Amino acid sequence: RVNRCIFASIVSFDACITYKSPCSPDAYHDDGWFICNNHLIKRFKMSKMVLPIFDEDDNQFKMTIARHLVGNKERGIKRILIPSATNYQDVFNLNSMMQAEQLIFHLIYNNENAVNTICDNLKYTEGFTSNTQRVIHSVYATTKSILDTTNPNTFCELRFFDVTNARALRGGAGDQLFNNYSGFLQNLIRRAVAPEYLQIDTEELRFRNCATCIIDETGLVASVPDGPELYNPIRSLSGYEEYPTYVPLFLGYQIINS
Amino acid sequence: RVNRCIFASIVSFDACITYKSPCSPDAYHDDGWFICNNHLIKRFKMSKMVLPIFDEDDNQFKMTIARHLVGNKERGIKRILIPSATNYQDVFNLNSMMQAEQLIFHLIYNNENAVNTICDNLKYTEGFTSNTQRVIHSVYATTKSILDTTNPNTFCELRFFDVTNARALRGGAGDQLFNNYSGFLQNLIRRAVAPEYLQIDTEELRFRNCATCIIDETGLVASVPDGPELYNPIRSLSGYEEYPTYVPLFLGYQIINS
Amino acid sequence: RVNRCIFASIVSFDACITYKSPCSPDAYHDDGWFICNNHLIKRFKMSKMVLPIFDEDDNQFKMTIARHLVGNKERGIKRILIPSATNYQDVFNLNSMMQAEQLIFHLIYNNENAVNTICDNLKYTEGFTSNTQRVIHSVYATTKSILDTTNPNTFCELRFFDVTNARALRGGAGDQLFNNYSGFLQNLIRRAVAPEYLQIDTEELRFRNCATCIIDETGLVASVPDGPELYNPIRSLSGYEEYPTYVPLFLGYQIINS
Amino acid sequence: RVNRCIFASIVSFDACITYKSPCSPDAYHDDGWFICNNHLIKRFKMSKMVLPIFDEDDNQFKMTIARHLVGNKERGIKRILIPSATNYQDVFNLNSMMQAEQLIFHLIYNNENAVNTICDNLKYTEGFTSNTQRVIHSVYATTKSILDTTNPNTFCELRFFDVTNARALRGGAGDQLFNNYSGFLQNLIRRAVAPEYLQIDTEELRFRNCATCIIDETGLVASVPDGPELYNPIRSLSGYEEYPTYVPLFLGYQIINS
Amino acid sequence: RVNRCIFASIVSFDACITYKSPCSPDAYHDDGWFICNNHLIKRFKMSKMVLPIFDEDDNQFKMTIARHLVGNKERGIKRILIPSATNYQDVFNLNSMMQAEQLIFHLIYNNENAVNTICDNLKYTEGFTSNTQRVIHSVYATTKSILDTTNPNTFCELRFFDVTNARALRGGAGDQLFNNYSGFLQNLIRRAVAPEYLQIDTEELRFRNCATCIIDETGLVASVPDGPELYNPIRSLSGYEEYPTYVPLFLGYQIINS
Repeated sequence: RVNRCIFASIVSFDACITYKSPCSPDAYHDDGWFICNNHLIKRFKMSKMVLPIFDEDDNQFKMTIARHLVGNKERGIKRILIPSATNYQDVFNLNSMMQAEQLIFHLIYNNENAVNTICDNLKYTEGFTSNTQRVIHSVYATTKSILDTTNPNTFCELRFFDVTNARALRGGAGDQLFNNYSGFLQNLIRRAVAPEYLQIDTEELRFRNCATCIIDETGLVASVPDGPELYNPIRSLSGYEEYPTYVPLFLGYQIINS
Repeated sequence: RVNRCIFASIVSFDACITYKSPCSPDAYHDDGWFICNNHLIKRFKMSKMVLPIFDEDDNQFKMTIARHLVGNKERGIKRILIPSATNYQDVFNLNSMMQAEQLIFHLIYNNENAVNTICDNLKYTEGFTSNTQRVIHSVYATTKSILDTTNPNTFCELRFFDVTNARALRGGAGDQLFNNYSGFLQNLIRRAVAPEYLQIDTEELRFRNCATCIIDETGLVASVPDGPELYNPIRSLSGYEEYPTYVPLFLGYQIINS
Repeated sequence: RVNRCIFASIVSFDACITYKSPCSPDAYHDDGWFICNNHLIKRFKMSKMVLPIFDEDDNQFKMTIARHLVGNKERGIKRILIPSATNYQDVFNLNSMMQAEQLIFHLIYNNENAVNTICDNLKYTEGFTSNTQRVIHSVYATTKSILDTTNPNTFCELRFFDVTNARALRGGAGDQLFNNYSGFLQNLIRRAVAPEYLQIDTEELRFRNCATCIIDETGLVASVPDGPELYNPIRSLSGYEEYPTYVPLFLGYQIINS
Repeated sequence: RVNRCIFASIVSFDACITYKSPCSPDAYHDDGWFICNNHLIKRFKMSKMVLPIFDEDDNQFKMTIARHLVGNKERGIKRILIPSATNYQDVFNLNSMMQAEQLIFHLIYNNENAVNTICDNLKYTEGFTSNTQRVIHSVYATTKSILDTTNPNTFCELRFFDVTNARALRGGAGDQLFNNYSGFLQNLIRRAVAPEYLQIDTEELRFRNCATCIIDETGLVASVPDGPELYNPIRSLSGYEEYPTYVPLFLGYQIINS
Repeated sequence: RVNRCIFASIVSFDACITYKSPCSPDAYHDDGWFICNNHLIKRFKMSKMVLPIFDEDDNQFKMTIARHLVGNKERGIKRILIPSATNYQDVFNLNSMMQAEQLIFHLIYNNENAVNTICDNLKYTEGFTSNTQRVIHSVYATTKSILDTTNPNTFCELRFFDVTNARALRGGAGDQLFNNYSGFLQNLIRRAVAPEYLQIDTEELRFRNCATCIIDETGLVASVPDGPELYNPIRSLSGYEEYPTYVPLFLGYQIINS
């Protein structure tokens, strides 16, 4: 009944130009993703999927996994999925966006300087105190409400992104750089990439033979390790089921108790 | 329709003992106070009042002020209204409370050690994973939702608690120690004590001749400066209106623009 | 059933021009004030209030207190409430009034010379002996009846207006100059300003933190001590009671026995 | 029938967000102004007026003059009307605008670097070749069509902005800095400010006693010379005509032949 | 319903020649001007206008301003608007007028000698006592009725005509010579020229950049200071409002209270 997408609070507060709310109905669902599928697709090269685990509990245990939207022709920065705070200005092309969305992106990426600049140059516009202050108050408040509930400050599950001493707390440089992203970014990454190795109680399940995406200082980038880029039809004998060839986001390791 | 009191999320998660929701209907109102009047009275020696300002705008400008619940007989720590983080263990008598309320109080007062202790000794109880984890998750989540929206990190009004260079940003030790309280504590204090000097645009209004409460390292304490304690009937020629003799919370200075 | 206001006996004894009796119904009540609220407001910057004392007797003990009708913009002589006998000609603008009211004011202020002048120049008018003598007889008689019952000659309670040796009979210059006013003036002042310190039996109650009005040689003037003038809306979140911001008359000290 | 406003070709080429065409019907008229009144008001503090000249020819000779939209309270950069190329980033707040409008403004101000940046970072967006290239082609083509017809390269009237050797070609620093603006800026300025001294054939007409606006390195700014700012009601005995108190744009000198 | 123009009482009391009443209907209105617009135009080079003030009160505050009827070709005495008592014989060409109008002009200009001459040489005519005495009585009585209600003897607003110590009572020679005109002349001048600087309460409004007319010993003359004479079409792209180029009477300074 209430939208839970951080990009759902997008309004063009220019007082004469309109905006849109193209979020899919899945935004209202408390699936864990604080972003609707439509914005998850149009901004990141990412789509949502559910993943079933028919473990010994015989329960309908469902986790969340992601989907590439990048094929093979595009190389380099075009293959990125979630950029880090260092190099997202160029990839996101912030100037194309509306100020509500630049503010949301900077809050996601913790750019206090950018927020300060947008705030102290936005006051120069006319009609600011009439409704611009109230609307920016509303958008900033709801964005912080979405952001703080995902804050990585441990609550009151153990995830790793590299295979280094799997039966331990040791992690690679990917894990330590991933800890540097904000709460919303960390939550989105955690819900997006599923671990190719899962530890339930004391047993192990391997969903993917070998990792699909990679984590670098540039961020979550869909650059397949040690090989040519995986085929992706992108898209939008008949008796056998289709078995769609969509490439998922498989990376890391997980320790699960109880 | 939705409760906005931090003490409204009080549940006795002992699985057999009950709890209460004695919040007054004013909790649902978005008055600014993130606490219902009933808990504001039963925990702090504080009650709510509205205050009108018939300024040049001729608008129905209403601010929030507070009320003592302490008379004259009680002295010392009994006269405190909002203790600081240093000395609230003794005044609040935390052990009398339920664990939901100790957790709420420690979150209000930023006692990470106390939260860690309650979390790692609460897991020892039986039936924890069944519903205790879920209920503590709910209470902690709603408490952090209430707390973060009041966080003193400036948004995207200038309040002082001492008379030192009124036409400047200079403030006394009271202001600098008041900055040390958490977001909820700062918001409650700001909504509670009204400034005896108000600056609207470029003119000044003095509501109270001289300050009633005081701010010390012990906290907000209703110790009247340089004199015997103010009379307070506590309580719960007929033609003339009653003019109730309730003693309010008047302290500080305010700068208001537009 | 009988009016007890000194200004209720106002008649324009010009034999062709009319008069008014705008006294509120509280004039008939034997509240102690020998003046109706309407004249108390239109002549002095004063309004009536009752004040409750929920002392150890648990009785409905009500005293009388007053209210300013002056804001902040008016300064100097405009801020006076009850002028002394020295400087009331200018503030009251006696010439604007009718002769009944000048006579009443001079009787209140013990101006025997002014009464002599008005009496020996009023006889010059025509039709004097017909009814003017009888009507001036009636008004003077009722005015003296009101005045003598308030005469400060001790009857057959100890009030002070300065804080000098509170546990003694010592008083400041304000008390000794206040003794110089006539009986009606002293009674009106005593019923108007309530003591910020009250002594009941052997215990003390402080209603006001610090004094609001002041007593000078000019009289009772609403000049707040050592600070800018108190805000007063003058006039003539909704769930919480209004708590009107009317500024009262608090000054002095009282000793009460039994 | 065809729009002649440079700001009329404003389209939000984000492929899902809309735009507006709020130009007044005067845009279609070939009045000389290459901007509609609505954009002339919303972007510059400028409004349009016609000015009659009942000279010896007895013809209905009409010229174009402008109107301030700034009062007295706003000072400094807020008083500017047409900024120069040096300091228009801050006053116009380019980031608030859509890319069509930033491109139009940079083309008006001859910011080749800004155009290069917007062009080589706009290609990064998706769906660019589909319609974004065509729409940016259309907008850039029509903007250059509007700009080139106003190019200050003399065609195949003599205007000055300072009083220095009026009967000569000598001009102040204002004229030489005004020559530095682009064709559209020069045309807008020339149509906006009317010369307080006009020379028709061999005779002189003085419309304004003394100049209203000023020309500085900052640009056309409505800072009245040597005095407090002129009163301007802004806005949006009855028998006499209103004589509106709108403040016009009067500055300079003109030499007119035939 | 009753004419309030001093020139409306013009009758040719030659008993056989007629007269005219060409006053416009605005004469009946109590606008403050004691002269109809038709005579204000035909005698002085002056026309009426109203001027709006959209101050903070948001009220429809209208003052009175005047209009030149002189262009640029006429120089010297032809440019005068209201001559002083020293040099009005030549400019007004009194001999052209009828005796009613010479008498009115001398009464306006306080020429007791001229009135004495016209009275003691008018009695020489035949038929004087029949109706000439009665008609001259009527005209002189109504002229004095118009004149005395404008007498500069302060009633039971502070106007200056020079900029010398604006925040004070200091005034130039123009003010002291303007005090020398009669009541009707002073009232006409005050209603005619509007102050280029107005002080309302404690704030300042500048309607005109710099003064249009001037005050000299010769009188109110429309000689623009330090420059060539202002263009005036005299008289009696279509989408934009006309903005008439009529030159007003702006001079002086005003202090207004309440």
